[PDB]
Parts: sequence; C-alpha cells; structure tokens
Amino acid sequence: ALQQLFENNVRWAEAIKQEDPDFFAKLARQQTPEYLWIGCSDARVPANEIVGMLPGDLFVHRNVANVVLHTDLNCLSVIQFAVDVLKVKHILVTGHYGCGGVRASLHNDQLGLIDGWLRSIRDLAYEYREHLEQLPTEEERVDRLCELNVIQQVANVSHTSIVQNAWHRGQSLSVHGCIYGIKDGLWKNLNVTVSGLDQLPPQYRLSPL
Ligand SMILES: [Zn+2]
Repeated sequence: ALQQLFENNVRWAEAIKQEDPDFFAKLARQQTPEYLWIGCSDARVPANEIVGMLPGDLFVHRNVANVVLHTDLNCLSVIQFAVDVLKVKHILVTGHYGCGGVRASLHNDQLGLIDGWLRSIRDLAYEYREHLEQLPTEEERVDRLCELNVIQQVANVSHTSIVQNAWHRGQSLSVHGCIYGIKDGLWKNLNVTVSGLDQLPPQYRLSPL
C-alpha cells in the first residue's frame, strides 16, 4: 500500500508548517538552488540527506551509475536548466562505492537496455584494464572503477558547450567530483574540480558563439 507514504507526507508537511508556516509558500515563489547534484538512482544515495540540504537547496539528476553523455538530452537538459536558467554555482558529480551499474559494466551478463547505457563505463574498464587487473578483489576493481567513472563524468560535464558558454559569459561555475561510501555514509572529495576553460585540453575547447 501507499498509505504510509501519504501519511508520512501529511505529517512531514505539518511538522514543517509548525516550525515555519511560510516555509513552502516562500519556496514556491522562486527556485534558487546553488547546486546541481548528478548522482546514481541507487536508493542508498539520497542527495539531500547526504549533504544536509533542505528543499530548495539542491537541483537533482539521478540516473543509473551517474552517467553523462553528450547526446543525452535527459541529463543535458537538467544541466542546461541548472546552468542557464537557475545559474547554479556548482555541479556536484557524485558516484558511489559498490555501484551496481559500475559492477554490471565489469561483468558480462546482459541486463537489456541498461547494457547500452553502461557502455561508456565498460569503455573505462577497458582503457584501464592494466590498472584494474593489478587489483586483487572484485570489490576493489569495482570501487576503483566507481572513482574512475566519477572523474570521467566530471570531464564530460565540463566539456559540454552548456558549461563552456557559461564560462565564456563570465558566469562562475565549478564542476566537482565526489564519491559516497554506502558502507560509511561519507561523502568524499575526489579533488578533480574544474572551474574554467583553461583547465580543458585544447581538443575539447569550444570557441565562444
Ligand atoms: Zn549506483
């Protein structure tokens, strides 16, 4: 039944209105998050809770294994809305350890549609086959690939014309790579932050319009 969810909602809404009766009314007027979160759909990685944000703070995209593709208008439209319309200052690319999407990309079972979605991670596993091979346990290979994935996705976001054109017009915008431990609740910085055009390889730089 959906009863408990409806009941949780009515209790939550009422609790907030008791502490601040204008809470939702004020929020509903203007959307002004400083952050966009790009993360995995995994139920164990809820964005707001992990970084203690409130409704209104965090624009969110979640997909399988937090993949960013330059032909995917789903993720790209979230980025473009965030960057062009909301003018978020930060894009938080957050992958996590023990990601099943990353895991699936390391094995050879077919999962259907998802197989094509995860292609780019599978590409990552192949380019780093040497590195990954020198790690003993599958858990280690998976977790390293989770990190490699995040670092790659940070690159992918920063290479978009969406993000470059924000920089061209002097908009302040940083793309961060973080990784969440589902084993310990800790959200960790991979320290791969990109905040300007000068940090991009020449081959990915696009001229202003
Ligand atoms: Zn995941």
